[PDB]
Amino acid sequence: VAYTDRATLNPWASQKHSYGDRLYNGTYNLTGASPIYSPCFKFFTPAE
Amino acid sequence: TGFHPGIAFTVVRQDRFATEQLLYAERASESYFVGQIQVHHHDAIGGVNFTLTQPRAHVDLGVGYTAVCATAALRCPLTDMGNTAQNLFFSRGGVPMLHDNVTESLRRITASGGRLNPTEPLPIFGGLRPATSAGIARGQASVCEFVAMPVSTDLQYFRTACNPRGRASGMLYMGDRDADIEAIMFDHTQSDVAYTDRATLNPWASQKHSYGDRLYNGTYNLTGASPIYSPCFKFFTPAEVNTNCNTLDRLLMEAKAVASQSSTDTEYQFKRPPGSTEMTQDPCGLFQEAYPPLCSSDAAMLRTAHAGETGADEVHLAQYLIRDASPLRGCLPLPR
Amino acid sequence: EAYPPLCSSDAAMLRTAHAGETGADEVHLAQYLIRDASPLRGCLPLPR
Amino acid sequence: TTQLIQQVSLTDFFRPDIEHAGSIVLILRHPSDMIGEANTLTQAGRDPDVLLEGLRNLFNACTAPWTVGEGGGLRAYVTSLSFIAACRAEEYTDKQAADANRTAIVSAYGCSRMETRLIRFSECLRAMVQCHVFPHRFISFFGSLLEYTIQDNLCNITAVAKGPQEAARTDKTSTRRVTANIPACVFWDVDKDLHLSADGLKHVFLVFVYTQRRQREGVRLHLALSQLNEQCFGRGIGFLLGRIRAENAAWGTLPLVQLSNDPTSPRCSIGEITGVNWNLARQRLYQWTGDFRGLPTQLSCMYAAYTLIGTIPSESVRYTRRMERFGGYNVPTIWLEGVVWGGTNTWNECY
Amino acid sequence: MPHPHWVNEHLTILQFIAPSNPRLRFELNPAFDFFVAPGDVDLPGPQ
Amino acid sequence: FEIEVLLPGELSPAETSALQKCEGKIITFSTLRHRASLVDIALSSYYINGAPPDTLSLLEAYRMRFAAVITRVIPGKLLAHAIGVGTPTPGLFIQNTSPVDLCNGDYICLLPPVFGSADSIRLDSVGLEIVFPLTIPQTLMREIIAKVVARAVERTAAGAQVLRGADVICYNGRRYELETNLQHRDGSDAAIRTLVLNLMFSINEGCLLLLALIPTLLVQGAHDGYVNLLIQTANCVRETFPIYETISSWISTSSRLGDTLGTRAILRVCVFDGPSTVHPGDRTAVIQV
Amino acid sequence: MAMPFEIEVLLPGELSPAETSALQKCEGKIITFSTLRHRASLVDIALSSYYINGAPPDTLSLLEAYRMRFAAVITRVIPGKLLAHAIGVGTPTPGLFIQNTSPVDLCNGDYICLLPPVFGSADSIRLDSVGLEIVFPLTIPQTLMREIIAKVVARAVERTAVICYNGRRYELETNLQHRDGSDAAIRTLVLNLMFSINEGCLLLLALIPTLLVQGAHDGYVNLLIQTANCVRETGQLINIPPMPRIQDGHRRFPIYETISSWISTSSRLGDTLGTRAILRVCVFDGPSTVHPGDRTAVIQV
Amino acid sequence: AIASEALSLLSNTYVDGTEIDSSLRIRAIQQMARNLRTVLDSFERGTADQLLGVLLEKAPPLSLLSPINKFQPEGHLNRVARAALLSDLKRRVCADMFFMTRHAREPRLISAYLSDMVSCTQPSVMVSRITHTNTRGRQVDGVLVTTATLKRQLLQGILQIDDTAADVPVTYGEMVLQGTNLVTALVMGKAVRGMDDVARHLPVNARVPADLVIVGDKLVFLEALERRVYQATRVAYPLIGNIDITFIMPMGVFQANSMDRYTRHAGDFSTVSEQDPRQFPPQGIFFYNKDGILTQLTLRDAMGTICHSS
Amino acid sequence: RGMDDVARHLPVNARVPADLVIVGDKLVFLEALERRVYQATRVAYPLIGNIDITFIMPMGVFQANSMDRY
Amino acid sequence: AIASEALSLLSNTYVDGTEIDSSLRIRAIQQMARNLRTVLDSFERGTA
Amino acid sequence: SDRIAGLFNIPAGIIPTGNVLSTIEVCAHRCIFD
Amino acid sequence: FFKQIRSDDNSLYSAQFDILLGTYCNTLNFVRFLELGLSVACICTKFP
Amino acid sequence: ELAYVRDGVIQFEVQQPMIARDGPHPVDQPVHNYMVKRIHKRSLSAAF
Repeated sequence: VAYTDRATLNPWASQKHSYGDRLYNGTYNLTGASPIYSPCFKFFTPAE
Repeated sequence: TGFHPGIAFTVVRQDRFATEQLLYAERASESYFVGQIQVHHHDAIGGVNFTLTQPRAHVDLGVGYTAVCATAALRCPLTDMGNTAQNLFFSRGGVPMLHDNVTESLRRITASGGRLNPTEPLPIFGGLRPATSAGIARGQASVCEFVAMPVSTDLQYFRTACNPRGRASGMLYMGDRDADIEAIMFDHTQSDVAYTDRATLNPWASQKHSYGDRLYNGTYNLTGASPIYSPCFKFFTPAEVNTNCNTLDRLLMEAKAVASQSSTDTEYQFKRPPGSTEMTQDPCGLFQEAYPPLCSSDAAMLRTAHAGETGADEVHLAQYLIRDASPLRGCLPLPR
Repeated sequence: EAYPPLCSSDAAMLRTAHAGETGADEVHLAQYLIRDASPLRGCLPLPR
Repeated sequence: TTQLIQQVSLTDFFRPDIEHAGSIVLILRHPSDMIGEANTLTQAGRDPDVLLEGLRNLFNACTAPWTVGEGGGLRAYVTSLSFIAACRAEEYTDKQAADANRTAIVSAYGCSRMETRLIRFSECLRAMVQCHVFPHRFISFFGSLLEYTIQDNLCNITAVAKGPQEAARTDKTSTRRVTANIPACVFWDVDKDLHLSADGLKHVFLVFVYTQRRQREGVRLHLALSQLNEQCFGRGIGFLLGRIRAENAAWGTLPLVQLSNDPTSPRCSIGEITGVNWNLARQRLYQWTGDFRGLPTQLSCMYAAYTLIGTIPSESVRYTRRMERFGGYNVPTIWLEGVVWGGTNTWNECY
Repeated sequence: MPHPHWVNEHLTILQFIAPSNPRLRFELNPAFDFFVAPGDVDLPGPQ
Repeated sequence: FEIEVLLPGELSPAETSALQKCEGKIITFSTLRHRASLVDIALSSYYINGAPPDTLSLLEAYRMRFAAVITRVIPGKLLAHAIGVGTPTPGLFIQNTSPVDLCNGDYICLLPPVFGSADSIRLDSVGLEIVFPLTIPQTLMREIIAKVVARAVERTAAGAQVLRGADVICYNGRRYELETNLQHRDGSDAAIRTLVLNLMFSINEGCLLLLALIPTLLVQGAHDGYVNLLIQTANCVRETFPIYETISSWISTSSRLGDTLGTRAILRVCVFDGPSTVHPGDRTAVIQV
Repeated sequence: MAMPFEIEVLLPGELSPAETSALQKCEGKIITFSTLRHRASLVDIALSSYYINGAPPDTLSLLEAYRMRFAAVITRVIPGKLLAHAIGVGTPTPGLFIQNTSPVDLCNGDYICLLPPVFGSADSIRLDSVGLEIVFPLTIPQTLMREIIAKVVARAVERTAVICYNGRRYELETNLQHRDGSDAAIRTLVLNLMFSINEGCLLLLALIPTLLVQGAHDGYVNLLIQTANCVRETGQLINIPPMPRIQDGHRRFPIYETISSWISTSSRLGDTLGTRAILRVCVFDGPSTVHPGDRTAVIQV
Repeated sequence: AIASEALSLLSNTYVDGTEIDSSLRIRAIQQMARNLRTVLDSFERGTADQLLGVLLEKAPPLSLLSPINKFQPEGHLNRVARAALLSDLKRRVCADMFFMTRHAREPRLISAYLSDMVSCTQPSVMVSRITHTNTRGRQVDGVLVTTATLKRQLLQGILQIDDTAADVPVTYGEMVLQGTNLVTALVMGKAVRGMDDVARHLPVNARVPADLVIVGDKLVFLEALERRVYQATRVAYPLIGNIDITFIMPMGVFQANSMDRYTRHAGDFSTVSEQDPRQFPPQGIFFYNKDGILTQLTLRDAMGTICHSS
Repeated sequence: RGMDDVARHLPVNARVPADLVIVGDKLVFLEALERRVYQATRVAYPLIGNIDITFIMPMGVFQANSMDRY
Repeated sequence: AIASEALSLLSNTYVDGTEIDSSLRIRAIQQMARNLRTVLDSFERGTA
Repeated sequence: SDRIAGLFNIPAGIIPTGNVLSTIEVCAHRCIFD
Repeated sequence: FFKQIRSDDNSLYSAQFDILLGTYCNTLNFVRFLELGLSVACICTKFP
Repeated sequence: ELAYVRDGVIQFEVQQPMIARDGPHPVDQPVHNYMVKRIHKRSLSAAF
């Protein structure tokens, strides 16, 4: 939408089930047992 | 692959800005008349529905011009300043390639560098409408038009308000005879009326039956089926000046209430809906002149070693920069 | 969204010629320097 | 409120003073159009002069046989359901309900030149099927009989073409009102033969039945009630007429996927097509003979046609059978109560 | 063969990131390369 | 119901004389509003794509718009009662614009100008043209289109082909010959070209589709085995290359073309103590469906 | 009859307030009755009446029911009963309205055909008091009914052996739960596909090599030839010798026959493989288009 | 619209009913009165809307009407001064496409743009009638309809208020067309307004809060109708208009064989690469987005027009 | 609330220290509440708050084959 | 016969501040009266 | 064409119902009327 | 409905209730045309 | 009696004006909106 020619800029972090998705998206809960903050939490999991 | 095929193009786009107007009117500018209300009812389901209609009339009372308007200030712009091409595969034109495989592989390959391409299943009765993208970000997207031209054309024509046909035209340049208008635009044994040292800058577009003419001049109706709005329609088609009476002050009659040529609600600039109602002010369409925005043949040529100061240099080693002679030279966001 | 601060690839491009300024200097030989566009463009202590 | 049509015509196939007010009457297209449609629509292998001969034979035994060509304006426009029901009075199943109608219509019109004008009409209708210009293209539904006035051979007919039948004031006689009326031979309700429901709105149709068998074919006319709309009345009557459908079907008259899937099959291009070659077109590409001849068609297998002419918007439809004096004789009739005449006489044919 | 893939290596990043590349959905991890194959064949197998 | 079409000024006194005669002709708006302008019924509104429309697109757009009969015209404006909804209180009358007669009791329908059209009015003081449909009966509806398309697919087969003859449509004791003396039927040859093209491409796509699914059609006897398949598949007996992207494309196309050519009736010539025949150009009473 | 045919469905007085508030909102939706009475009951329109052999129907039997059954429009739901208007029998019905139940918009002028629920799951009512689920047919334009009926009869043939609109794709969820209606439709498809071929068709069949050159000389024909998955393949792979001399050829004309008896079997292919058009949108002074869920002003065909 | 289930209520108003029945009739009549009252306001608002509808499609732009009106001597131009006037309009239109934002830091020029705006037109007619006026008896001249923020910028430091009240007529004129101009209408097809007057030959004000501002030396009405009317109703304010501006840019043009490929200084933009990448023919042009976001346009994008069978 | 008023159908002053300001064209108050209340009582002043800025930076990138390294 | 545009002028519709229509209505009334009188005399002629 | 004339006498100076107070060269503006 | 309580239970006297804490409305500002500022530019007239 | 309440609602209704237009637009009709709010019960606490 913001750049209507390309489809991404880092394809390893935008498409579903990718390496970026599988690492921060709260839907999968990979950083569960950690107490450290996740600055990319709101950027990676889809809001309700 | 990166191969320059010895040819040059001129991009052409038409943005749109919402403005705050300003109007003056003199006392008794119009003589208003009011008639008699009469009321009819359309009996609906179980209940009724009324409609009040009152006929009215009006008439100017001035000998001269009693009202004047002015585009006072600037609101937020509507259409973005983007880069989207008008893929002409929408139009059901004339003579196609001899082999279906070649036209199919041509469309499939030209649809791989843009997004205004028709959907791959080609319908029969409709008009090859594009897709409906989910999200919209910056506004309605304005499409561009490309016109081929020689490569070594001089730049002093693209630095000021010029005409994409390369040759000027219009009813502003006259001597008050009816046989003159077509000759000012299409006859080439004469010269361009604005640049008297040549006859044309783009031989391939200005002359009658040329490429750009046979492609954009609306009288031949090539892209009649395409839904996309064609900016060069107002530049390549001769304006119908039969409605004149050889007056040469019809200029004021030609600057008031142009109806909106494009669409304003969709995601792209389509042709106008048949039940449209808007109006607009087209200065560029009247004087048949465009404007060069702050652009460059080199991306790295715009910045400068100090923040808040845009680079304004002419050329460097066969790579050119154009400083903006547009009406919006300021009053627009600059990167900082 | 996210905002970039005053950042650079190498430090030598950040520092200035005369005292009390910044290093816009958007590029030099594959090494870069991004100027800030955050809300905190001012309102922050700097070196002198 | 209703509507009324008025048409002055001759008095050959319709005498509107023996007819009970409320019977249905039919309109007849100009007979000179059959001699134009027969040239094109007759089947290859039959003399189209049979219909011309029968049509010329019919109007000779009629009223004044002049201006029966083109420029004639005043002619025999209208005919009654009883007349067509009495000319084909041998093709109806209920023999007792039909021969009485025929007897009454022959001995009631007060004419001896009748019964020689009924044999001609039936021969003409039988020819029209043999030449493939069916009677369902030259007859339609003129309104119910409401009021009349007659002179020497000249009759003026009033009808009702829309709206409820009973909301129509006939100032003449007998309660000032008029009810629908048909002879019991033509009547049959398909919802009973199909074993369907009773409570509900019913439509009123006009059904032509065609039998395709050379020199011994036949056609009859029906008036049916049914709970089935026009799109599904064909599937209805298509089931109660199997022995006619089948007998008309059979007594009235390219492996492209393989070769296109064989990538080694002989194939020309779009840029190679010069069909003027006696080899490239005929000998090289796969030869095949068409022979689309004598194959079953539409106009040949057509066994029936129907159109919706009205409706009965009651809860339960109620009809009687009272033998009425048809001018000297008594004929089994059927009285339909509460009919609201529809229109737009669009015929649907079966196959 | 003649019914060609995975050799689109002449592309510049703009033609690669573009949605018109069917080999884009299979780019999901820097230390992996996703691809299609014949299924349920557990060995080198036949010719 | 009643519509007012405000005629602009400066209409030269030869145009108003023409619009005087146009009492009983049918016009078609896009939407039903009480106030309409001379642009809403002009030819520049059918205008399906670029240039003026084709005989196929007029058929597509006569069952899409809303029709209205033009009742009285006054020097200032132009009144018209919409038909379809409203129950016109006065005597709605029509002026038949067709080469054939109209009997008493027909069911008029609409049909584009598929002859030497002469119903056009040129309004040049304002710059727009008005073309009125033909009010033909319905018994002749299946014949006219069939003949006008056959007489063109016969003209197009002049390289792979009596030769001519009476192409007469005979209705109500009259003969009218389609074949004009002028053989330069161009323009009109093109005004119907887009229709004959689709008709051919839809006949062939069904013919060539049946012969690619029935391997036992004309090899078990083109007179014996064909009719047996017909009479067995008539009722419910028992079970019976993009072969599945072709059936769908044949249906989804031929059904639409059939819906174009439907043309249900809209009026009915119902006189009551007048003349029984409505010649070309005459006016008579009309009740509406 | 002069008044519009009213129907009186009697609601059971033992529902929940929500079970009747949901009915209060279903004004303008279409329901269908097997017989046309004046006093129908809520058991005549629920999913109990669309039963073939005691089982819920498939998208092909419901399709046959929708054209076998009478149609009506719910207009207002009072606390006691339910008032509805009949559609296709008695013309008088002034100011009739219809709520757009569909995923796609309705534009002014289109004809209306009604589909059983195929786009995902249906928006229905589950009256658990007496145990009746009521489904309402969709409202699809006629220029879109004919695409889905084709896409489903093709799948029926495929069994026995996605849609774009205004630039928006959808997916079908049509199911075949048995094998009788599939063949009851296949026989009609093949019959109507079989009554089109005639003698004059061969002269149309010889023009394929000429249509192939006019598709290269012209623009409109070059798109028509792409979709013709047969004409594009025969025109370069099959041949025909000239036709025989017409029997009684001085008199008759075969092409007029083959294209007169062709329109009939095409003005019926839609009305037999699918449903007819009963209404068409005529909004005199309301909005132009209609989004999903907004009431329209229609006029019966 | 009078809804059903309430017209049947309003119908049997004379029947001996119940109290829970007669207590809904008052609600129905309240609704009908509310609607009938709020409908008649629609015509009084539609008049003020239609007037701006007419007084907007009849007014040429100021940048064209002002320089022409300074050329009235030699009413017929002699084909040479017309060319100069054209070449001057074409450069004066680009000056003040938005003459209240580009020049916002300096308010004085705005009063000049307004003074020459009001002095550019002509007066219509002096009718023998009562006309709009302020308290002190100075007749008013014009009206200046704007948006609500233009008022805030004009009443701040540019346009000087004079008076805050005015008296205006409160009753329309009348035409009756009876007497001898009825006979002239029925027998022949004409009529005259003051016919009886030629045959003879041959009104209360009201002080109301307004805003009267002095510009030039005239007295004009300055307001913003986008609050009294046009609010809470979905009818867009007509004084907000759309402007179209056609841009063009050159793509991939090569400077011809001349001394046109210089560099301003020695060693500018020098790359580490052993050759100069600037010498090669350029293929793409770069411009700025709406939000100032650098974009691209290379020759690859004309593949939709240059690679087609047209 | 007004049950009788429908079933039928069918304020002193005191001088206080205040500080008023004219803002725009309306007369409004302007009060700060850190002396009369919240002083020397263990409560956080609610008019002071928090706000988040999410910074990002590219690290280790290389501009691909172009004239962009000058 | 009574023409429409006169059959509407006899409808007991509202009142208007026009006396044009007051003249049209009398114009139609006199015509309808002439017609009715002539028709009623037609029977005294037709009897003889 | 030219319907306006002939309706009333062009120089009909019965009684002016107002003044013009415009004093401009009117021929230069000929597109606005007869 | 049916409920059986022994000697006493808290649910016997716990009455809560609902309350309609006040109705509101708004009045309209009917504008006449002859009192605006715009009417200076036109000379209205009635003409039945 | 606040500790005995469970719901509290306040009703509004607003009347909006409209404009009479003519041309290609749709005719208008008056609108009347109804809105309902609801109280939010909070509490305090103290001790010594």
